[PDB]
Amino acid sequence: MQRSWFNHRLTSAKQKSLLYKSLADLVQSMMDTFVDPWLERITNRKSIFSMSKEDLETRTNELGQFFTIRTSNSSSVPMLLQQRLDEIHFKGT
Amino acid sequence: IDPLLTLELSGVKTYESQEEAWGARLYEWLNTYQGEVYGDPSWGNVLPQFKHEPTNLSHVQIAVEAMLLQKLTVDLPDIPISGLSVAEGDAFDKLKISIRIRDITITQDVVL
Amino acid sequence: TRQYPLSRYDDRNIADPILRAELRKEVMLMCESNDKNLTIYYVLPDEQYRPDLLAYRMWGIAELRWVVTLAAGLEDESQGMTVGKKLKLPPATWIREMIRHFQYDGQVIGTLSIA
Amino acid sequence: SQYSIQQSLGNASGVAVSPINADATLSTGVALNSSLWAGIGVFARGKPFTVLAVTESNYEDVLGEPLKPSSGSQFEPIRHVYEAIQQTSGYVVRAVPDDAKFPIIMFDESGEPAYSALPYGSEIELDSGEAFAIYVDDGDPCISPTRELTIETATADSAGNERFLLKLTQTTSLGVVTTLETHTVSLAEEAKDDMGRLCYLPTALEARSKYLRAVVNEELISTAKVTNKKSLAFTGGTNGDQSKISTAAYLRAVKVLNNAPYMYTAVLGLGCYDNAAITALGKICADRLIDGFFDVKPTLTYAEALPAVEDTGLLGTDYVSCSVYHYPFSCKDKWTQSRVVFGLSGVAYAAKARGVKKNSDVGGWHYSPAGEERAVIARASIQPLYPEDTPDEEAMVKGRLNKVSVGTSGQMIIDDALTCCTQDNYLHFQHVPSLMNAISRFFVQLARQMKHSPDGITAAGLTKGMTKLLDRFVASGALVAPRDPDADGTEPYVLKVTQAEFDKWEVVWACCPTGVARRIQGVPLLIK
Amino acid sequence: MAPIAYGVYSQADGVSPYLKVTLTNSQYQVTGYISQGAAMNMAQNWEVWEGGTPPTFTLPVTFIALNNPFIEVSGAIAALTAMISPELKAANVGGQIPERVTLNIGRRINITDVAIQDLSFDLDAPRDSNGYFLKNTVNLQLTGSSIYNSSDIVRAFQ
Amino acid sequence: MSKTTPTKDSIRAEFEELVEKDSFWSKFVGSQFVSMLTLFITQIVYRCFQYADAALAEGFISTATRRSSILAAAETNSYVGTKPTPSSGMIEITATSEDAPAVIPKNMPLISDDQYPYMTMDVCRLVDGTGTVEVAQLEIQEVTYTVTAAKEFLEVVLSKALTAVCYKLEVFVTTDGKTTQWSSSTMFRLAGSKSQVYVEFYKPSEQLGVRFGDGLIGQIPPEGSTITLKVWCTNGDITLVAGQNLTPVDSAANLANLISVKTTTPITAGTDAETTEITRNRAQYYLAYDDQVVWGGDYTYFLVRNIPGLSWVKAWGEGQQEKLDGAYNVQNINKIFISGWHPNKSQSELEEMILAAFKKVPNELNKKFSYKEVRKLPFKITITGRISASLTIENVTDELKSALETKFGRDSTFFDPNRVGKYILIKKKDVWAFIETLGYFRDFYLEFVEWNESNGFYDFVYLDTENSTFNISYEEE
Repeated sequence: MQRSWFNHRLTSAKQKSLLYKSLADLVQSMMDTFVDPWLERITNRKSIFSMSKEDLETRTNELGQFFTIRTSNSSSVPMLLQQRLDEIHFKGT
Repeated sequence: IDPLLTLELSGVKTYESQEEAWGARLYEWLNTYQGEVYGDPSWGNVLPQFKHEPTNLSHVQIAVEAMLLQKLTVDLPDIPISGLSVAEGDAFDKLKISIRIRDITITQDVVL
Repeated sequence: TRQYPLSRYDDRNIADPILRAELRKEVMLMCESNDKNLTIYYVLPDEQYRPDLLAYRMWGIAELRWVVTLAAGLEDESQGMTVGKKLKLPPATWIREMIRHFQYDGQVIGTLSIA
Repeated sequence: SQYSIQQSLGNASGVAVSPINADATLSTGVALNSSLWAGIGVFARGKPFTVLAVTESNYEDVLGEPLKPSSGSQFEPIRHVYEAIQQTSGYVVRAVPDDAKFPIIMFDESGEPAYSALPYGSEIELDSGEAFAIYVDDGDPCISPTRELTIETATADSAGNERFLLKLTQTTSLGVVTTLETHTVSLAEEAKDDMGRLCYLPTALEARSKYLRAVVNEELISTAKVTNKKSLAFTGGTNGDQSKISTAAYLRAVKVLNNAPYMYTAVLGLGCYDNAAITALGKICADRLIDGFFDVKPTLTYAEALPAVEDTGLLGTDYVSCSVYHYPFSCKDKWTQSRVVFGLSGVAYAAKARGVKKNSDVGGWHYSPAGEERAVIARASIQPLYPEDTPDEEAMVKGRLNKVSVGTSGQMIIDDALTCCTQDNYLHFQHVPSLMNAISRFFVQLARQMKHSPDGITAAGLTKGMTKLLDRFVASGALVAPRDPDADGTEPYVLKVTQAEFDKWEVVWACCPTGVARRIQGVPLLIK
Repeated sequence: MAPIAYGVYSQADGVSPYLKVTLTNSQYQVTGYISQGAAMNMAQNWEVWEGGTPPTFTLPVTFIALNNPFIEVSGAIAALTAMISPELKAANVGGQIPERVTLNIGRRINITDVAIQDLSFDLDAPRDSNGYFLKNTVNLQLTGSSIYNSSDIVRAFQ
Repeated sequence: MSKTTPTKDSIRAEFEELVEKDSFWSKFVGSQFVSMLTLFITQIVYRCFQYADAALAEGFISTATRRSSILAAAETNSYVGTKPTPSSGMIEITATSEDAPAVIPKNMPLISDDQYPYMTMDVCRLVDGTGTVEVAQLEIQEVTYTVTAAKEFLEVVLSKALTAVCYKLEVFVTTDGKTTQWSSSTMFRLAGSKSQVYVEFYKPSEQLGVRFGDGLIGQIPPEGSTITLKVWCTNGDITLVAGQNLTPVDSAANLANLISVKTTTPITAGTDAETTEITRNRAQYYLAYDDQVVWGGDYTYFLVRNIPGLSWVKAWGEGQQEKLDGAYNVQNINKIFISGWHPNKSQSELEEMILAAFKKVPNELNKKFSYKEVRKLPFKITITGRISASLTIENVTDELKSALETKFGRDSTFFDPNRVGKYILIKKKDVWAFIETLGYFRDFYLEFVEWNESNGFYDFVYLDTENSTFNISYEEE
């Protein structure tokens, strides 16, 4: 999620160096593959609609499976939980 | 087989060849500018100060050389300075800074 | 020999993420407060990658990097922050004192009335 | 901005740094203009059969990198120059056998290229075809690195003459491309730049260009055109074999060094073992009144090295001002850490030069090439070739060679101060003949300075010059009181001047020098 | 480039650059002439040799208001008194120092860190129409920042 | 017990006081005369004393620090330390002229810019001027020895450099034009003349060499016969980067201009000499790899470690068969029945591999070993109950069947989880605990159908996952 990110605190000659780009892009790939998806999932968790699936069913089954609807409309799962949570004030009807 | 170089790669492993080793260390000091290194942006050569001054303002040249030498010394107390020389070239476009730790006489072509 | 590596500057000396969280909470409160004992200075173009660069120039320490990061609300140094934004820095000793209090006896925090 | 770093300089202004490569060299220094040496050697680059004023600034550059010691017997000269240039500069001459060939690229009328290679010294000619050609002359076979050229158009002259810019570069194996020049030139004979710089092709090549020389047809230059050619590499260049060098090349080098009108106070062997070359260098030293630093082959033990001096044939009163050395050891390579053997000639010359020029007014040649004031070498990992064999001092001094040993501090020390004078007279020392050589040289200089002058004042001028020279000598301490006051008293100098005819002022001068106790003896005695 | 300078800073004086004394810090530069009466001293303490003492310097400098007194005399003395005067209340209690300046002599002998411990002069010299001084002789007393070693000192000259 | 000797200043003091006995020479003390003679005698006794001390110290196995000392220890332990091995790899060969032969044989050297000899190991066939051959930094240094005497285990040692870089050795005993090859062989066994070769040897002068034995331990070459020693040497780890050109010499010196050698395939990953202490440790602990098998459990463990993929292996001796049978057997006398399972191998295959390992490991006396049949004993499980509606019955069935076959199925690893040569019976409690840990149950009850109990000797008990009854429902209203 960073392009040429090691292009700012590096002298230009060492930037155009042969092996420094190798180390830079290998570590950029490594972070891309094993740190960022956690950032994406936490950013999804920020938003009620953005949450990834794993997070959606995690929040679903934290309370229990008896409090949800077994639906395949995964896009609707966020809104369905939104109504299920905002209805608590009008759910005697 | 392919050998290696010293510019930010390696001269020697540690200080065995003393004076050339110190010259190497100073070389990777001087080949870096402000804002191009983490932690100590002031670390390295201070060309961004002493870039393009008039070549004939001897007062400003002596001031800048004195300040740069003192800060690089306090930066790296291991290597004190023996000889600094400023020598103009054939044209007004060429200056040379020659630094020797009593033997090394390593010189770089600067421009003002 | 007797040697241990450590440094008494890290705000993250407190191992609790939640405690670190309210710490950054009140420092943000103060920073975006308009208190006069704060610095008055705008943004520099190269601060996009290096927000702590200003901290180094005006203080010589990089401990203010998280301070400026929370002040600017940056998602990443790859992205930039607008040049000219109002930036405020309090005296460092004040932060040192508050964190010292908070990690020895940061218990009441809010207000002590009487023993 | 200050953040950008370039590699080559054109119109843009920036600060460049060295690229990230596998190998690099350096050479920096200023000329001496104090005392010089000369010698023949085989090296990398440089024109064959050519003299080169080598200093600390060009020692590693125009002479190329040091070669492998196991790559032939060409490592003695490179070691000698490496050890000598660190302190003194010289006028080294280099030649190669005819087997070496330099490459050339021809551009025809359309500008098409053709590659060729010719033996060094051969002259290329242009027939009806072959509009023009450019051949490399630096001596590099264009193999490590390679020479490439990029040519395209450029802005015209103030006269509107069409101009084209061409840039030369060297490309290493790893791909680093370092330019050497970038010049705008025109076919126009009277091509003048706005600076007033001439853009004519041959004049530009001979003046500003330093590695390539061009031959152009003067009848087809008008009809010639230009083309766009990028990174044109020379092929067919070859350094040839240097292990075997012809005596003809040896004598050609000898005679060109003789004819060379450049000052050099001494001559160095540079590891050559050709007997004829050694003798020629000895006679050069003799008839030029200088010092020589010859050496014998280290590979031979003492028993046969002792006769090796007259085997070479440099014993005699003619070769009185020269010294011959021997190095029966093997040290460690500075790069390949291998058993390497090379002479002590360059360091001996360096020690003599630094010792004599410790004094500032005129210098002192009365210094002995023995003791650790000068004879400290200690290169690396010294290994005796024949640990059991030991030199014989009396046979050695009779043979007029120079022997070596180790001092207390482990340094390598030359324990001799004698020349190659067969007779045991006072000429058989080392410093004293150098003393006469120096005084004679100074006398020659002053006589030539006063030369071609009307009579009647010549005698007075020569007397005053000699008197002040005597003053400088007694200040230097070289002139000392006579050993025997019975004949001449304590006054150590005498001078006369007489006349024969309209010319032929006959001047005669005798002096008392000093000594450094070459005869070495001692006896402590007891009292009980 | 460099900050403001005072004294005979420009070459317009037409005087040999070597004979000029120069002091420089992060924000101020003063240039003058090497006047007679200069001296220096280094020593040590013993009773058995105990230790050493930092270098000492006694430099009298003469200043002439040849053309512009405001920059050559008034500004010069102002910078000098600013440097010697310890600024320990500049609203920056986290780092206030009396400040040290760097000295250049003969354009080749440099003292990176030296403290202006004492200053004196006379103000009785004649003035101009505005009233700025024409001449002064300011004597200065200087101390090294530490007891410098032989390896520190001998290898610092040109 | 222990040894002691007084210090230098002491020995000087008592020496001078004892020489002070005669009045005519007693008072020379205090002079540089007596001090010089005293320091001389003290230095010589110092040499003899502490060098005997150093000798006795080096006499110990773990105290050896010198390369020669530790290699002598390794020779005494009949082990050789890991010598450096040059990197090997591929190099491109191009022809620069028609005169270049399309065939370049093995056994030719290649000279680098540092004249590092690059031996070729194949035949380079130039295809349209392009050829390839295996290249590695090696050289062959050849020496010879002449039989001085017919001494048993006659010593023939090499130089320090040869001892240092002796990567490989070849010994050719040539007699009057007849050459045989002799190698270095340890671990002598079997009566009679085991072989006609030499044996290894090392000398604390940092030298390696050979010993010519006599009798049934080798044979002495005749006097005057030659022994050629061809040593494959190298520089240790070798780095070969693509992008360089070689300089063939000797017979190929005239071929150098005709044939160009270009580095295209990188060659690296060579080895060097490791540290002295670790070499000593490796030598002193390598004896674990000795095939020292002393019990049937050792046999089973070694078979397991030698044959990958075994479900389990277990032997049962005469006593085990006796307790299996409950009565005396006239046949179960020194007889050991070995059983086992391998998913990819049949009983016949298992017996075949067992027998092959028995031949490969010649360590037995007065005991016979046979292969015992393995009897499969499947059993079914009937689980009955209901799950939450959030789950899918089909998916739960699939997952449970997969896990049960993995853990307690016919091809599970539970029989020998640690790969030590053990067989562990599958228990009803174990299976039910496994399914409980799986935790796809809400309210269920389990029954076991056709529980074929296994003796644990050779019967193969396992859960019949395929035929298991899964009355899974939903915990509905």
